[PDB]
Amino acid sequence: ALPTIHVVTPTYSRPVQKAELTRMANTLLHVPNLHWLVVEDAPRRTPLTARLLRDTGLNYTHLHVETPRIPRGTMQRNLALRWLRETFPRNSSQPGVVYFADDDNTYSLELFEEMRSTRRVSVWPVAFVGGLRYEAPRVNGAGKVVRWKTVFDPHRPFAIDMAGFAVNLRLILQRSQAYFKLRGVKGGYQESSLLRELVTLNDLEPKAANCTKILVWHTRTEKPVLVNEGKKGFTDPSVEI
Amino acid sequence: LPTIHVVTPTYSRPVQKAELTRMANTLLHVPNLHWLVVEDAPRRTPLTARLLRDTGLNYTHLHVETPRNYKLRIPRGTMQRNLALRWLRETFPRNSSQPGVVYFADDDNTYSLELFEEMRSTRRVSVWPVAFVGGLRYEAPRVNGAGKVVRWKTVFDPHRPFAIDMAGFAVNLRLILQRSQAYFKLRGVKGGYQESSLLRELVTLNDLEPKAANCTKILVWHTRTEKPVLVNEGKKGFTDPSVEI
Ligand SMILES: O=c1ccn([C@@H]2O[C@H](COP(=O)(O)OP(=O)(O)O)[C@@H](O)[C@H]2O)c(=O)[nH]1
Ligand SMILES: O=c1ccn([C@@H]2O[C@H](COP(=O)(O)OP(=O)(O)O)[C@@H](O)[C@H]2O)c(=O)[nH]1
Ligand SMILES: [Mn+2]
Ligand SMILES: [Mn+2]
Repeated sequence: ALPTIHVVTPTYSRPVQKAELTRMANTLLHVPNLHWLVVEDAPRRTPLTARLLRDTGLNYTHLHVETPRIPRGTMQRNLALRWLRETFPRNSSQPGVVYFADDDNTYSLELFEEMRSTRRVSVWPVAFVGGLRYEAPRVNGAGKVVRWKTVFDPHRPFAIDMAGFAVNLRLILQRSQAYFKLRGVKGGYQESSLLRELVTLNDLEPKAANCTKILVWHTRTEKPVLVNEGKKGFTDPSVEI
Repeated sequence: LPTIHVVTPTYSRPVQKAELTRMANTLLHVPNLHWLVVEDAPRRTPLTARLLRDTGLNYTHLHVETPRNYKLRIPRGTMQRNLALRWLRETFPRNSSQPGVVYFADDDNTYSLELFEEMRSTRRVSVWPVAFVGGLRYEAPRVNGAGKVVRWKTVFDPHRPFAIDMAGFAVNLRLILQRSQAYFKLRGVKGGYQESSLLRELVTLNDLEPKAANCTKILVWHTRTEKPVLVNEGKKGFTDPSVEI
């Protein structure tokens, strides 16, 4: 009966990739009824990702689509959306929640417990976004979302980061043609390009104690210095990192 | 199943809670693990106190402040790791005869679950490859056909006593208790020699135990977290300072 959380994670090949997927998987391993939809930004599925997913024992679906200034991960998230629509019928009976989780963010276990009951669309505060310690939806005493507490373009339809919301799968299946915009995308308007088609502000479900707590962090990982590898390479290229 | 005492120095800064959260999420999977968190602060912070309590992990919350003066050549977390070493020696009798292993795990590295099982059986000192250190994709101990470490595959000072990162070795607890005077060198330390300063007083190259498929696999990564941009907070602040992040 517990709704399935479909975690959509775009990823790509770069030094820290395996490390990111490892600590993310270590977090996800704690979450019951979780389906990890990993979409690689590559011409084909890589063995590094295939083996890592296989070895976790997690329930996953491994897809891939290569990106030919559109937001990072867009075509990959869109592929996941189309995959969901091709896999689950509009008015199916298998309850689900969809969450777009980038591979470098930090997620608390409480975050998933909060989003699991999503009826339409849920929202919550996200740390380290918009040049602030955290952005958060503005909720009134009645528990309704009435605005957004941000500095960067506070009046966007939905001034919230990708990691700050989840959508009941039913809405995704019903609005079969709703995808993230990649063409005319404005600064920080991609989230709105999708949400605007799915739900209205007043129907949002505020989580994290009426959006007063931070349960997810927009952490970024520093690029490793590989200067000592030289032009010829020092370490064994066949050793996976 | 020997207890793994994970020594983790930590300090207050924006990404701290997130770092401890994703590290805790990994550690929660490891059985018989004792998390020795040592805060670089004058007193135990409520943030860390609450987080540790809520994880459900077996832990000991300690603290020692690295003199402000010292932060203005002393490696980060040095006094904190030494505090843990002293705590272990004051808690476990020299001849404790109690199975245990000590591992110094910084709060920003990435750790695989397999890593802990590799180090759990350590009899003296075990070593393994570590990604993203020494300006390389990874540094790895070099082993001979006899199964002994005979050197180190590194570009930076590969001929030092122990050319290895803090995340690349673990020490048998009994050895720590036996060599009661062995601590990390506080200051003066030539860059990249801190690990050797301790290890040289604990073991010889020949007594090292190579792990991670005879040092051919990467099970731990020296990842670093970017500093969050808080420019929009302004001088007087924008967000509520009471909200814990
Ligand atoms: O060429 C690229 C760059 C990023 N990504 C992924 O898309 C998301 C975008 O995040 P990243 O650039 O961290 O985003 P930022 O934190 O810069 O907003 C992450 O899951 C990445 O792994 C991708 O698929 N292809
Ligand atoms: O004033 C400080 C700076 C760092 N640390 C901790 O000591 C270790 C040192 O790591 P950090 O500088 O990342 O080390 P680096 O990756 O630079 O080697 C980490 O566990 C930190 O949380 C600390 O206790 N106090
Ligand atoms: Mn990111
Ligand atoms: Mn570090």
